[PDB]
Amino acid sequence: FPEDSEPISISHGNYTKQYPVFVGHKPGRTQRHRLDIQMIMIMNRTLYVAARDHIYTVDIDTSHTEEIYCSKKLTWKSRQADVDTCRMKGKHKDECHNFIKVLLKKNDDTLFVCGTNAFNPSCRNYRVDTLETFGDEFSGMARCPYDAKHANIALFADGKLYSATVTDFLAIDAVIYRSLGDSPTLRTVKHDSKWLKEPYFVQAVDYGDYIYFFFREIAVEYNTMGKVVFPRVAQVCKNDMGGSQRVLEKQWTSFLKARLNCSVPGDSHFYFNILQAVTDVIRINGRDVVLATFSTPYNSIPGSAVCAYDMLDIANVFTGRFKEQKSPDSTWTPVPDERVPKPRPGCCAGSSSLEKYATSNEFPDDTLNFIKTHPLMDEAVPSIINRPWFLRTMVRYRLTKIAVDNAAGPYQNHTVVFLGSEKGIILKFLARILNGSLFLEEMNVYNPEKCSYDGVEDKRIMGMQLDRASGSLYVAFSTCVIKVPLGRCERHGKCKKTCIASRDPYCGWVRESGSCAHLSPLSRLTFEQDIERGNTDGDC
Amino acid sequence: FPEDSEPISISHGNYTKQYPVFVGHKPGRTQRHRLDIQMIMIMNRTLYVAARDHIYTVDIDTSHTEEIYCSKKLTWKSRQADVDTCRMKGKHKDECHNFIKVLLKKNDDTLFVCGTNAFNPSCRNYRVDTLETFGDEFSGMARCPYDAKHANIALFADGKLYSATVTDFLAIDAVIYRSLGDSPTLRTVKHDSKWLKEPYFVQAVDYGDYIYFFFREIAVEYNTMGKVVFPRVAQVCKNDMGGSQRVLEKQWTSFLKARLNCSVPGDSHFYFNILQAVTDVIRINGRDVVLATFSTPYNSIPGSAVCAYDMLDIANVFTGRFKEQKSPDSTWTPVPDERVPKPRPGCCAGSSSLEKYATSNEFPDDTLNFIKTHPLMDEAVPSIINRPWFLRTMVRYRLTKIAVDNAAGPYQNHTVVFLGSEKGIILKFLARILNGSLFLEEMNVYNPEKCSYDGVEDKRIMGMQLDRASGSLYVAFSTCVIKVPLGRCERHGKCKKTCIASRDPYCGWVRESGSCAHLSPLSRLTFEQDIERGNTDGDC
Amino acid sequence: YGVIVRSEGEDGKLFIGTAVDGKQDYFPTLSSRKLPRDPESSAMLDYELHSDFVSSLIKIPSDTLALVSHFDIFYIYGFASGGFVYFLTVQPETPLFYTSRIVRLCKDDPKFHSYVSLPFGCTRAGVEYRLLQAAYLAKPGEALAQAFNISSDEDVLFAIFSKGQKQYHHPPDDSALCAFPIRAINLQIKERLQSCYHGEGNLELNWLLGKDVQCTKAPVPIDDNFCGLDINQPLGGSTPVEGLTLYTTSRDRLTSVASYVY
Ligand SMILES: *[C@@H]1O[C@H](CO)[C@@H](O[C@@H]2O[C@H](CO)[C@@H](O)[C@H](O)[C@H]2NC(C)=O)[C@H](O)[C@H]1NC(C)=O
Ligand SMILES: *[C@@H]1O[C@H](CO)[C@@H](O[C@@H]2O[C@H](CO)[C@@H](O)[C@H](O)[C@H]2NC(C)=O)[C@H](O)[C@H]1NC(C)=O
Ligand SMILES: *[C@@H]1O[C@H](CO)[C@@H](O)[C@H](O)[C@H]1NC(C)=O
Ligand SMILES: *[C@@H]1O[C@H](CO)[C@@H](O)[C@H](O)[C@H]1NC(C)=O
Ligand SMILES: *[C@@H]1O[C@H](CO)[C@@H](O)[C@H](O)[C@H]1NC(C)=O
Ligand SMILES: *[C@@H]1O[C@H](CO)[C@@H](O)[C@H](O)[C@H]1NC(C)=O
Ligand SMILES: *[C@@H]1O[C@H](CO)[C@@H](O)[C@H](O)[C@H]1NC(C)=O
Repeated sequence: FPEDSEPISISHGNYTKQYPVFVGHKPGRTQRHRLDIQMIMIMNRTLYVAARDHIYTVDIDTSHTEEIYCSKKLTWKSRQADVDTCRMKGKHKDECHNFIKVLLKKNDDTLFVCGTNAFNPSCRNYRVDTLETFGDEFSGMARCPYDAKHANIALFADGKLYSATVTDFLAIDAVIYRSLGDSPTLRTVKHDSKWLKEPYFVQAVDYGDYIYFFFREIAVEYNTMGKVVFPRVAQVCKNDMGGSQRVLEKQWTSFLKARLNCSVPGDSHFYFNILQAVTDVIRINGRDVVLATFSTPYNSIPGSAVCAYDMLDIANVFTGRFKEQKSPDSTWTPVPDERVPKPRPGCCAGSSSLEKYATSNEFPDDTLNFIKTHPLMDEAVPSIINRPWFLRTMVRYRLTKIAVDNAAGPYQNHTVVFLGSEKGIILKFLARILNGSLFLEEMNVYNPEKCSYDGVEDKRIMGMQLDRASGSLYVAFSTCVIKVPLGRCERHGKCKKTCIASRDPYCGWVRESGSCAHLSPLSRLTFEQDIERGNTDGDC
Repeated sequence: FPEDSEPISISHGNYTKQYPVFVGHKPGRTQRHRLDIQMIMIMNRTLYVAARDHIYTVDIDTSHTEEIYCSKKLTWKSRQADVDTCRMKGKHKDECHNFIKVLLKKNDDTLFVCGTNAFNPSCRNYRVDTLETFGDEFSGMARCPYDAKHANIALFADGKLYSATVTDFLAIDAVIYRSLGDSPTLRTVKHDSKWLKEPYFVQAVDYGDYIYFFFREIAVEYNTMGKVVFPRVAQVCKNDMGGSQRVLEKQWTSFLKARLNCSVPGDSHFYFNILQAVTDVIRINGRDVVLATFSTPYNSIPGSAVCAYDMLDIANVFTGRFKEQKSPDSTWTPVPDERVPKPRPGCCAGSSSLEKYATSNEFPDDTLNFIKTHPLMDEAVPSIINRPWFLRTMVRYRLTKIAVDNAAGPYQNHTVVFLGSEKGIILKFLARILNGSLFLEEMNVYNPEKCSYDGVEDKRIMGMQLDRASGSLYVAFSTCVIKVPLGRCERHGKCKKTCIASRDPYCGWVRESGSCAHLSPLSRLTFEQDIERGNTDGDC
Repeated sequence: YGVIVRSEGEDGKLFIGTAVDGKQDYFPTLSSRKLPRDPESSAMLDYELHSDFVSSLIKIPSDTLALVSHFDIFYIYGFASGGFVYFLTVQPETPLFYTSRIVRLCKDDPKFHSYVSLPFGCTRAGVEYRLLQAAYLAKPGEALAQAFNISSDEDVLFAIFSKGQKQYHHPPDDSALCAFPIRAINLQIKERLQSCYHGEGNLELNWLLGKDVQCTKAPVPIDDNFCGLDINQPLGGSTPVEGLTLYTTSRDRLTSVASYVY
């Protein structure tokens, strides 16, 4: 089993404590109260920080001091009645508040916002400019979780809201759901564990004719034997209109899922099954891909891995054979194509063989019945290179969040990957070009001095937004958001040896300053970087 | 997932290099050549060191210097013709020698010895006193492996030789076998992977009416899905006489096996499947048990565990329901008792319901046919306490060999366990009394100065013999055998704090010397030890 | 099928290949038995060699019967040529499909270490005929001897094959007559042996071995009359021996063959 490589550079808390931190202060400055940050997102040129009771906005471009200040603040607190109901049902006082868990650009002037609202999920529209709500509050059921600790997906496509969460206080009814957008609402079949079995929702992307959902769930493949969690990707047709009067009315007619394969192959293959995070679709080396982080189960020796998946290999798995169980007592086997109905289950109305069908409502019953009973594909999606790009199996924490710069370097053609973790440690590696990886940097970015207050010391990275234009990776914790420079170039001062040995796409030795600096595609200046090797041949 | 506890004391190579080492020298002293030690065993008061071409004997009781000397030497080299044949078949020159892999007391005057003999396994009888052979050489086929690197089992019971190894040069035909002892020879069914599937043989014990075999093999339980290795225990009746003219003639009629359960239970259970070692039957806390070390698969994040098994829980699994596969395409399920023949498969002739049967030869066909087709039990053997007594999941090496002192302390009633590893590191823990464990000591006993010669530095512990009477644990490496004191008592000199905090059964503070010393059941002197706690309340 | 082997001076032996009716422990699928000149011999039809671990026989493994329902090996034909005996078999393909194979043994090899088995068949015009129906050993005739670049008195195996590898019980009419010079069969086997003894690949005989087994590299010269050692055996292979297609039909299925030279 492959050993953990060493990073070229290590940035200790000693160094990184100088990175600017946001803790919700306006300019001018007094005792701090925990922020309970939920998520961060950059849209346009504004950094949005979703939290308890509030969304804070940060002006990314004019932030130029030791402390990152708040520009504007949205305020949405739960009514007392809702808080009371929440407490009455046995939830702790700290849980019974409005935690913002959905924040999306609806259009150029409108934010779509949902909050747990003390275990009574609710949704509202806000003017982007004034951050004031307009129109009426409306249900967040199936759109926003009740519990701020739960993972959830929300995404707009062509005006329609795709969401994955639970519909009920007790969180028994997990669902993948679509509403709004002048289209019918659709959901996964309630209480059908062949569709979903205790899922943990991770990510959704809009790609082509489909929305793809990434999640993990209990694997029915292992029904017999023990409980095992598998990672999944699932497709739905963007144009789904639901089933007929007789089958899958008001449900998806295009829902299929498949195991993702993240493994180190061997005498026996070693799988990383616990999906932690997935990027948006990224163009890399001429291919549309996502990157994903996986860990081993919590009741096991801890390990993390990063695998990449080509959107074509994903599309491909859904053209293959379906899985089935010939009997409550048999193993799962592929369905022979001869037994697959026409039109093919999972193909969108108005597709090649299906121009005859104006909408899914007109699909025949044998097709709808088949997909209702065979949501699972036989094969697993292969990873690019058929093994992880990156491994960590010698640390006590897990890799979680992931961000990617696919245009790093003077020539904007290197792929650098940033990896967050449970312990506030960021990892940086270069994707060789798509085979392998080089471990550039490990850094401790959690700042106890700015972030450990009001009795909270929680080093879990809750989100990362990479922003090329400001040269930064914004890293969210529960109590603070940190601005981290993409590179530590100027750090090497006048030591050319260290600069060149860094082998870092962002960095190079400039012969006009006699110093190491970050390189920009606008620089007409002459630089020196050896990335393909770190040949020093002293000393500093 | 539970973290690794810290040891109370750590003995670095700095300290342990003073332990006496055997490297095959007679008294008097010259360039050293690798010994290629295979195994060690103490019988009577002599330590036997089985190796290439030789068995070395050490006089345990009169060994009292920095170097452990050879007393006597058995010499058995392969004939040149056998060496030539071996090389001709493509085996490396270093492999084509006589490696001693079987050494057993046949009776008070006779050693039974088998050697790989350059891939032509052969067996001989030796006079214990003179270490000279008498009578003729005879076949080692099925009794001794061809390849010195292969694991094998050999054991006498009532004059009969029980052995597990491969019968063929290519090592395809793995077998559990019995011969000699004026009894019929028996073997497992050749080429029946329900009986054995690429097994790795670990240990056999003689207990009651049965011989129990411990091994690992590919699990047919996971036929569908991937290749998975499971640990097993298997029974055979000591009085087996083989089958009838029509069924299992010349084969076992009593062979049954079962999965061993070594796991940390949880949301999902975490299994240690790769069985490394197993003790002989040991009386502990009024129970007959074996202890066993398990690791994770070689293609996985490394981890080791120690579980204990009660001989009654083992016997018990073999009274339960058999496993079966209702079809080449179904999962493995229990066989209903109504479908189990009478007499019961696996019960020994002349047992309770079976006095009617003088020998297994007279068993009915439905019984023999059933056991021939159902060698596997449904249930797994539970471990004592239903979890490991000891875990190591933060090191790069695996736990392997195991030795146990079940009579440690002034009152000979503590259970101390010694654990070897791939890196020459010994671990020492106390078994709480049967719940849990306390981590007394970690020590590096490999001695580069004495053991790293002739180009070999191999830190793998190949055997351990605990010898109470000489107060020592003898630890075998490929190139050397080390004599390690059971306790490091006198080490604490006059520091009572350290002595008491050691919490070590062997050690105590003697108020007549004002010093820490090892305690013996013969000592009339007054001691002080606090094992149930290490309360110091300074300083040294 | 059987083949009697007895030279001047030798007492005699009988090679038998047979289906075993799923009774793999009762009946060897292929073996050598004594066939003494004296009808009253106390050794008549005994195994040529019987030992605890090594006998002059091949048994079908339980594993194979477990993998394929009603698995069996059918022995269509058998013959002696030069220093070897040959058996032509049909059997289910171990993970329906069937595979037709040539099995070769040295005439003098009581340990059965010489066992080699290779698939065979023929093709013509995009059509594959891989399901053996019948065979017959004969001389080539001048035209075929030329085509095969062999001498006039060298042996040639003539065979009938049905289309494809499926439908053993209900073959289509599409069938072919094919010829295999013994010389090319032996040559392709020798090369398989040499490749294996150079350490390339695996034995590739899943049905008999029950697992992938590596070829062992070893300093052993392989000649036309190599008779095996206890390494690299029994020996299989995935690459078919191709015959020369002589005649095809799609109308009336070919069922038998005999041949001579006039
Ligand atoms: C996960 O991916 C690995 C790598 O592709 C797969 O491993 C291969 O398995 C196939 C058989 O299906 C073998 O032919 C290859 O040799 C294997 N690759 C290697 C390098 O060992 C693995 O099967 C995949 N797992 C699943 C469930 O699809
Ligand atoms: C291995 O041992 C563990 C511990 O006994 C078993 O875990 C139990 O499984 C049963 C169901 O069979 C549950 O009722 C118990 O609650 C489990 N114990 C715990 C503490 O979780 C496990 O099933 C065993 N594995 C096998 C294959 O037998
Ligand atoms: C994005 O930011 C610019 C200013 O940089 C602002 O003028 C514009 O309104 C924003 N674009 C929109 C509305 O998406
Ligand atoms: C990136 O592009 C530049 C030239 O455009 C080249 O020098 C460098 O090698 C390229 N690196 C790649 C292909 O990743
Ligand atoms: C064991 O050792 C004693 C000496 O301590 C010796 O006299 C005796 O022969 C041995 N016992 C046997 C033969 O097992
Ligand atoms: C061992 O025995 C002695 C008395 O015989 C006692 O003091 C000590 O507590 C015992 N420890 C055990 C039971 O393990
Ligand atoms: C045919 O055989 C002859 C010798 O028998 C040989 O010289 C020639 O190479 C062969 N013809 C070919 C292969 O062209």
